[PDB]
Amino acid sequence: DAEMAAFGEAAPYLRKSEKERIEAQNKPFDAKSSVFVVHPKQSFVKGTIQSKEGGKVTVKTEGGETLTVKEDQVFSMNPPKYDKIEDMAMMTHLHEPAVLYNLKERYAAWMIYTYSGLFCVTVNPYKWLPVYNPKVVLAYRGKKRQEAPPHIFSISDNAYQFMLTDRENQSILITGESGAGKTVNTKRVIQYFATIAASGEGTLEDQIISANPLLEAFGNAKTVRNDNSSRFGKFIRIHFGATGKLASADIETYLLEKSRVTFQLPAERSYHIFYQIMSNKKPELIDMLLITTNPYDYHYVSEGEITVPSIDDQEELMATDSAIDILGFSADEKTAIYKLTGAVMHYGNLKFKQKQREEQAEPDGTEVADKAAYLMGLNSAELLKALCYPRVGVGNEAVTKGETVSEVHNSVGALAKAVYEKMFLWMVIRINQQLDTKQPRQYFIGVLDIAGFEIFDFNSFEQLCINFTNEKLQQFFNHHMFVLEQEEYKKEGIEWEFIDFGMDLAACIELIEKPMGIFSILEEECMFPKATDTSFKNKLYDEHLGKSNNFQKPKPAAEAHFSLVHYAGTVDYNISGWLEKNKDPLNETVIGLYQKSSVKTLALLFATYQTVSALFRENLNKLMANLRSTHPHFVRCIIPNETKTPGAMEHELVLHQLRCNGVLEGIRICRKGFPSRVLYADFKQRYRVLNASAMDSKKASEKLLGGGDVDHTQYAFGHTKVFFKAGLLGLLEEMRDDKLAEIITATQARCRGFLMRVEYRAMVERRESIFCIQYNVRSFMNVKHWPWMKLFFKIKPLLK
Repeated sequence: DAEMAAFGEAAPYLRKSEKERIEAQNKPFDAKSSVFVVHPKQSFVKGTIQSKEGGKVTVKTEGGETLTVKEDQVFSMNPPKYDKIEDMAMMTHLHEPAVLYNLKERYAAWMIYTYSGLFCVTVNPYKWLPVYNPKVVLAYRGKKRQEAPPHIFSISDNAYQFMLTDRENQSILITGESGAGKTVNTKRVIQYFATIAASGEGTLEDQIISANPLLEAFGNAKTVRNDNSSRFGKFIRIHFGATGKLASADIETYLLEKSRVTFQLPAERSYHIFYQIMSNKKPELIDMLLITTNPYDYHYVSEGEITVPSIDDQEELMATDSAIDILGFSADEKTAIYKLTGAVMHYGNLKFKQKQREEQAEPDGTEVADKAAYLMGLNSAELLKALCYPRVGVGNEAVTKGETVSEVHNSVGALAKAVYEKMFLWMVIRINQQLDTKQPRQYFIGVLDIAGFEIFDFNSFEQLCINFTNEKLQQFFNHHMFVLEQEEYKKEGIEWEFIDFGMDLAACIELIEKPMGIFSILEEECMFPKATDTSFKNKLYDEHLGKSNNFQKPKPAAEAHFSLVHYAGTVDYNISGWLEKNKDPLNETVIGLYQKSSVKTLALLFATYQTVSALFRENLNKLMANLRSTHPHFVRCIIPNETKTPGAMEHELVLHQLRCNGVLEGIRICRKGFPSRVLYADFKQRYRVLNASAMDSKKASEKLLGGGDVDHTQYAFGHTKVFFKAGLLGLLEEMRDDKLAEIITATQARCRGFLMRVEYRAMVERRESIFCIQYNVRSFMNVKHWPWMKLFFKIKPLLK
């Protein structure tokens, strides 16, 4: 309260009033009966234990329901002292339910930032908050996370701190599902850096920023979950200087959703750019590109939806536009970009027909080709030929091959995608180029934004790539934690031995990335001119099946070819298209043309003209390496309800995320050592009362534990604090709880007593003053009707 001022307005969303707290922590609690429990419809709901079936349990509910569930379908409930704990990992009850429940409660109270160990959980508000408030920014400036409530700037500032304090580089790993809202955070983190440490005495700080809105036009789109979903991953290196002021940046893109460019689900839409451009805010563009304003003229981009109410395509177009400029692009390039982005639309309009009596493809017109050709700095003909009569090079020569209608339509689409991609890559590079300064760099802070392990009934190639990324990231953490943990027990002097927590995952990783592992078998077969998905499949089995544990054959319940056992769970993978997808087949004749375009930029993009998965790995390595020479800082973004409602949460939906997040695994690892750790004074005060009759701030706590019918095992002391297992501290409190009933109940009484004791002193005083009043009135009632008295009355005045 006193403290909070800086935020003031934000306060309510960060922390609660000092009594709201007090009124919550200091309330009645019955441990032995209060509990969390399993629940067929709702995941876990709370209840009170009624009876005990010897290994069955009957419980009442909170809503009113009675269920008899197993002994382990029943989970304890934290004392009220842990209501809306900033750090769930401080709880003495490391369960599945208690975690769900803590998040949930502080959300219904509009607190989106709650920590779970090292993590910084974040829940989508689905509404506006004064949190990103320009006052807060300062507030969180120069503060350890113990000096302030759970928030992202905490993480983000500490990084900075730590950056200069330890002289080590840092990282922030943001991760969550499609609708969790990471970009938002990422961006928000970024601003943070720029603000709190700017040297733009236009400027980096803007380019840095301006970056986003370009990438977003090209790599973002309306997903059925988000309205501005990130369809790619990213890694920025903010290179801080020596002083501590901004010096450079560095972007890198991973796994772009090439498919949007050509397709789109029914409730979704393609990249924004397209819709931006056809919006008509810059009419020249429309004529320049040779298109219309009606998207239904471009199949590639109107398969799903065209307009989104929450987005103003017109405004963005400029945003985008302007960003390009700031970004230092040449008009020409800025022209290539546009012109190139329209060609692609046109391609999807390119039509063909079967040559008569032949199964060959022949152009169905030179209307569109003409445009595509011109826009790319190509020749209509040359183009349509190459497309139709792909001139290959089998043997030591160049053999002209004929294609089918179906083959063309598909190749076209392949270039459309190919071109878009590349371009996107280029833009990034060009950005990076501007973001390159000469000034010295001493450290950087990496901000990684990528997707998290998502499980679908249908898991294809793309899923593997992402999952693999995450399973790595996870191990990355598990280790950092192992390293970290072990320092405490070393600092304190506890005697705890334990194996790296990462190790548990090495099994899965090796199976994927190692030489005779999935990828390899995948990338080898890609070399066999006559291999099949089926072929590949068998190779996969013959070599891993029965011999590898994490390797399994799918359990029918679409289809599946192989399941893997990732940390988050079992993923059923479908291998169909892989071979292809992995080959990135492109009509080289055409590429030829590009290579000699009049449109330099286009020419450039394709000068570098090996498998797909071959890089992904290389890039993913270059990354995980950059991640190592870093002090990892973790941020887990969460999505409350599919339905988009603030203050709400579906259970199992959040539960999911938690497992795949790492949150539930961090709790696990926590609960294996000595979770809760009490600082000695903090230990005295709160528990003295337990055997108060049994000094030093340390030796005391020691001495104290002398009493109690408690496991003298479950704890462990050390130089600054005691270590305790689970549900212990919970046990403590309980005893404590009883001890206050004693203390209070007795203190109440006297009061009560005393209270009335003063009433008697008043009653008594009053004794006569009443009478006086009593009798006095009565007189009058009698008198007022008496002649003599009325007389006296009229007369009483004439007197003196």
